[PDB]
Amino acid sequence: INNKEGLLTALRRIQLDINPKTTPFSFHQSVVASKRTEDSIPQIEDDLQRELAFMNQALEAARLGRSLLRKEGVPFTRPTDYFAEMVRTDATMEKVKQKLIEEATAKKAAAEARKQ
Amino acid sequence: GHKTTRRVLKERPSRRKGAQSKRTQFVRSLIREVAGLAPYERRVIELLRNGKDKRARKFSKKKLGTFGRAKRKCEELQRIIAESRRAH
Amino acid sequence: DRSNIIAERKNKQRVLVLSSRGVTYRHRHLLNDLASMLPHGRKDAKFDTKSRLYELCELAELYNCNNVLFFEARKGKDLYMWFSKVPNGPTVKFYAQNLHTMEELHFQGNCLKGSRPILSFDAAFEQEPYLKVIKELFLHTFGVPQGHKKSKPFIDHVLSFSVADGKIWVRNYEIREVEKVKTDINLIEIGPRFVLTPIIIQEGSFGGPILYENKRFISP
Amino acid sequence: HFRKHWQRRVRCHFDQPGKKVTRRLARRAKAAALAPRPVDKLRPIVRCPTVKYNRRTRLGRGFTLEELKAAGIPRLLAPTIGIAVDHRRKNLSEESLAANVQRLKDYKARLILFPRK
Amino acid sequence: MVKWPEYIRLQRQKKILRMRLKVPPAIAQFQYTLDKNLAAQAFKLLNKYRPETKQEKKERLLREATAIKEVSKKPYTVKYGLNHVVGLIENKKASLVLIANDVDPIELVVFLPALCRKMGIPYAIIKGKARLGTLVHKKTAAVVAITEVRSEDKNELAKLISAVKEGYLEKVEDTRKRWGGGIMG
Amino acid sequence: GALKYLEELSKKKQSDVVRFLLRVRCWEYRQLNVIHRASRPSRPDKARRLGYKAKQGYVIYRVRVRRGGRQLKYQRSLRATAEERVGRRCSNLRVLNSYWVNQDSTYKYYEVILVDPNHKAIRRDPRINWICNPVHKHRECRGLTSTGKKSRGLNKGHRFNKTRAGRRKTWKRHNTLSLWRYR
Amino acid sequence: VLEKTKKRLTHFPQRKYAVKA
Amino acid sequence: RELQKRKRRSSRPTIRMPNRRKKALNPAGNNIIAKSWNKKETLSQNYTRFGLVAKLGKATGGTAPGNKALLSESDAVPQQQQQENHIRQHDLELESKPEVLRALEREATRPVEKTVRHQSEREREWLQRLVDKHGDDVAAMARDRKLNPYQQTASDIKRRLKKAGLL
Amino acid sequence: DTDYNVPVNTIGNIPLSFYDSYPHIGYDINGKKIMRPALSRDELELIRKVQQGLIPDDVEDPYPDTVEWFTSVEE
RNA sequence: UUGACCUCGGAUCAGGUAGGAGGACCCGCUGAACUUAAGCAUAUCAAUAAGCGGAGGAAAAGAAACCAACAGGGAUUGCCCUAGUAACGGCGAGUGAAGCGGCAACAGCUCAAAUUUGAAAGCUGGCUUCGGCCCGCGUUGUAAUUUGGAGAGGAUGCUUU
RNA sequence: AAGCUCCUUCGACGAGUCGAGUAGUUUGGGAAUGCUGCUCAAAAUGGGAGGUAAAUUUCUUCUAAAGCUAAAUACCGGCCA
Repeated sequence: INNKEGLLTALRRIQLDINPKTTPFSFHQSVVASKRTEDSIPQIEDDLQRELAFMNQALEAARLGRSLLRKEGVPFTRPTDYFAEMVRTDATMEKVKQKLIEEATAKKAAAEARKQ
Repeated sequence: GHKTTRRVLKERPSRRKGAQSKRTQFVRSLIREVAGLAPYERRVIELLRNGKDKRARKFSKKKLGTFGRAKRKCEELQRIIAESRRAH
Repeated sequence: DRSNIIAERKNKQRVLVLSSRGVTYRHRHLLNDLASMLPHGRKDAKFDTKSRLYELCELAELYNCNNVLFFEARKGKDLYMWFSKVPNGPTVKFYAQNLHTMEELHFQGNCLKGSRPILSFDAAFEQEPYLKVIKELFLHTFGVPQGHKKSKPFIDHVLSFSVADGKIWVRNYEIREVEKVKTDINLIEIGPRFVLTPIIIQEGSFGGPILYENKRFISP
Repeated sequence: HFRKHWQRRVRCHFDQPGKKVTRRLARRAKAAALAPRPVDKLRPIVRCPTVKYNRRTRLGRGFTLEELKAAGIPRLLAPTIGIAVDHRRKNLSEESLAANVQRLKDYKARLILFPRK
Repeated sequence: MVKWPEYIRLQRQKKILRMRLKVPPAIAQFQYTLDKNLAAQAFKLLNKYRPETKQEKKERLLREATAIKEVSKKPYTVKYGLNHVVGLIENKKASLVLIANDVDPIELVVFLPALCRKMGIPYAIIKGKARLGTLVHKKTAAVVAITEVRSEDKNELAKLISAVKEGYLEKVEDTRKRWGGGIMG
Repeated sequence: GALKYLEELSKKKQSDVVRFLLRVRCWEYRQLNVIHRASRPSRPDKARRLGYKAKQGYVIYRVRVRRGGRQLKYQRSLRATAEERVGRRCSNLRVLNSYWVNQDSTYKYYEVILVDPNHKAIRRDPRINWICNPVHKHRECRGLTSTGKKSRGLNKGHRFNKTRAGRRKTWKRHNTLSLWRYR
Repeated sequence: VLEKTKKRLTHFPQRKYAVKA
Repeated sequence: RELQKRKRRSSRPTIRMPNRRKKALNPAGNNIIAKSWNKKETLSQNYTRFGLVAKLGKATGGTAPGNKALLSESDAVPQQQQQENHIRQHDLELESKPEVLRALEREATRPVEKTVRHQSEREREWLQRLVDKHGDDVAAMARDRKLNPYQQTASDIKRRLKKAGLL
Repeated sequence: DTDYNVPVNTIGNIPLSFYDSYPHIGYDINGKKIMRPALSRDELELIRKVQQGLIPDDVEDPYPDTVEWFTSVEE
């Protein structure tokens, strides 16, 4: 069932004020895309087109959020002097560097074998 | 699926293998008073006598391992507090 | 003032991240990876299945939380996600279909911890009341408030919500800054790639009348 | 699938007819011990559990106490007169009860019970 | 100097440990025992109501057998045995309970004073399980109980009950709740 | 009668009475021999529910076992080690059962109920004389006590698929190539 | 044997019977 | 193998085991089945010739020809067509052909004696003393504490009197 | 709670091997730089041993008086 | 002064029992490496070999804290198919079950938690003229009764030794 | 001595054990597949395991921490054939 007016009133019971004339952008930190993300994806099964459509939506969000934070003056650029902890341990990034260097020497070894 | 006439079954004597018996409740209550309390139960009871129920439940959960066991222990110690005040 | 938020107007939001008893390694890894993104979230595990559903509100009252993110596991294979406002707000039950945690080694991107993320919604999140309620619960759950000290001060990630068929596909992307050729940013994906099929939206905290029911869901 | 030392664990069956002879002689020994009695006990008709085999029926382990009481056979006499008893099974329906009760009265109609002495 | 044997040292150190630790009240209540006079009165009554030995039982049974070859009331005896006495206390059949103070697995008797207090049966702690044993013709007896008696000394039993409930129960009433032992000083 | 109360008391092992009694006994047992004869069970409710009878032919033996690992963990339980050590000291007895009585920082103490199979009071009793049969020689060495039954995974269900009838017998059954006469 | 087993075997022994074809 | 080589060169005799089986393969005795059991016939053929059933279970293979041994409702009640709270416990009340079958029926149907249980001398003396004081008032005999120490119910004493023939 | 006293240096578990060369030790919430600021003795010994085996120091009163909350009422 | 109890010992006291062998099969503990992956370390080999402890004619397991979702099954064991399926895996090498279904064989029981309490009714030894006499064990519990798809106690009337 | 029936009477079921955290080991098996070691340590209309998106954990099915038991099964050894 879709008791729509119930969903609107429940939202009203739990809504916070989101209005750019009243609350600043940093409060919600929420930006909604104009494009509906159903026309950019013709079929669901191909991963590349779906991922680039999601990429387009998040790039739109990142650009508009960057513009609003530049208008706000809140710091955005993480500088190189700031060292903090990592989301996954530096063993994991050692592993992902390890596969990147491994496939790099695999590709260059294939190229050298074709040269030899 | 298939249609069959369900029967009413004989009452299982294995049902409620815990205790609805009054004698085991009597023995459990008497032993509690005679034996005393565990140190963690005494800490929970000294938190409950001070009104700090949230800390008591967190301490019980931490030292028991489950929120249900913590709830049961906190209710038991609150009951002990109630009868201790009634005797006082 | 023990609110742990230093701002003009405080967005007092607290999340309780919880998992059921029969969760898998994948569900537990998704729990650890998602709860790492929330400073105002607390992690506990192994909620009792036979216990009533509203007892989750009592567990949240203990930790002064007004949001619960529950990881219900069925058969040791199926993951259901409960997003609920604790005292009297609505409940959204979801089914998680395809999981790709942060431990997966092909993503090549990463972001800070408590950086206030840009919550990227879809244009269907306003053109339907049920997606509006989901949108605002996602804002109140995934959104880090202003003055919460455990937050990082420099933002570097945007969390992506997109509706494609009838489900909500969620992603996360890391800002990387490159100078423009005579600066712009590109995204590198970090972590959880997972899809949320809507099942039901209730009015009560974990009970109450059914407001939205999805009559398309085909259970595993 | 010969990765392990399968040579030390090959079981041949050249003793299949000899084991069949042994089994038949064991049945003959059971007949010699229980001379007028059948060598087997009476077992109930039960339905196969799953939906795949729900249509067919087979032999069970032993008769339910309600089935024995409804057929007029006391519980303690039943194992001593060739009927198998299973205290775990329940009837759950009026259609397995009637079938196994009919089986028990059919067994009673064709039984020659001898006095104790 | 000289060396003592090991088990004697274990005995004396178990003495000092059991008397100088902070003993819980359920165990510390057993250090308060009946006096000499009240124990003598109680044992006079219980010696009036001793059970029969094996020789007297076979002798009596032979007497009935030959009387049948060629009328009684219910026998009244001191009731003994731990589980039997506990069942008598729980069913409020016992009138007076005497508990020994040196039961080596003391768990077998720690709940007994509280149980007698709960069901309302007068109790007293006596010195010696071997004394209770001599009464019932056994080596030891953890607890004995008297339930009912012959008419000619019912009054005496009643007085004895009152005696303990005036002579032992109120002298124990405040110290039955307190921890015992300690080296303060 | 009293054994119900003792069972309820044994279920509160950190209460004041039981904690006090456990500490005093641990001190005494620590200063005794490693494997020593116990005149009577310290936990009569527990011994009685495990089959101990106050009859000639029944013996209690207290034993201390060093606790901790063997990061290679000993897959043998400390309770199984206790029964084996007692079974060698009393090589003429059959191990009936055993139970935890105490634990210290470095030892875990257990009491082992043993039965004499040559006593006439045991050989005449149809409830215990099954242990007189020679198939019950050293049950603790073959995993035939309670700890042995638990450690071998001898339970019913899908969780115990590879161990419910014996792990090595199941492995030999699954690794046997059966070739019939008519193939 | 035990007394319970002896009582059961005394009053409910294995019987002689025959099922006719 | 070394042992077997040793016995081959040893003068010690080879101890021959007789073929003693644990279980006999043929019934024996002076009963009906023993005198009609053919040792050269199988179980199924013997039970066919007797006229009895050998196996009560489901048939498990093909059999030889002539095997004969390997076998209103006001309240909707499925059991009311099955009819013909206490039942007799120690027996059942059951209500051309081969000769063994007829012999088995004959020996199973023949009349038997009962060995009626008598009463002890002291029980007869007790019932006699009970009659000499009250006569027929079984309620008074139950009330009597002196002559009826075990406080038995008047129905039990009446049954014992009827068994004694003292009414 | 385990978050009642949350630090104002906004890091977790990296060691101090980071930020040693730099004069600071991290940022803060707003984004400003946080500078580095700079009878007989043997029997009593046995009694004290077994007593130290039985001292609960986490409770204010380890040895309270027994309150008869159950045995005060008579059956 | 004397006598119990408890605990710990001695005796070339009386009656017994264990050790060693064998170990094809069986029950446990402990536990590799070569090899394969055309290299190799995860994996495999293999929960194998060697080593240690313990039985029998079989052992082990065993009368559901089971399977199942059914119109339900009904202790354990083994054969057939399930099935190279599910599941797990440098998703490579590969590893790899179980329920149901057909069959062989079928068998069920003993305790603890009860007060015999109008009667320790139970048992090991020694002495024997062998029939019944003593010491001891045991009330901190030996018999009888009962074992949760049960049971007890009264009443009741039949049926059993 | 025993079975059954009836009921204005009763009906006791195994704890350093489940379980939680953690380290090994093992398995096709993170409801950790099982086991073990360390720390903490239960319940009583209880506990265990499953079914189910279905509106809240509805329902289903069993009783762990005591024990015995033949047969069908294995067998390079023993007494033979």
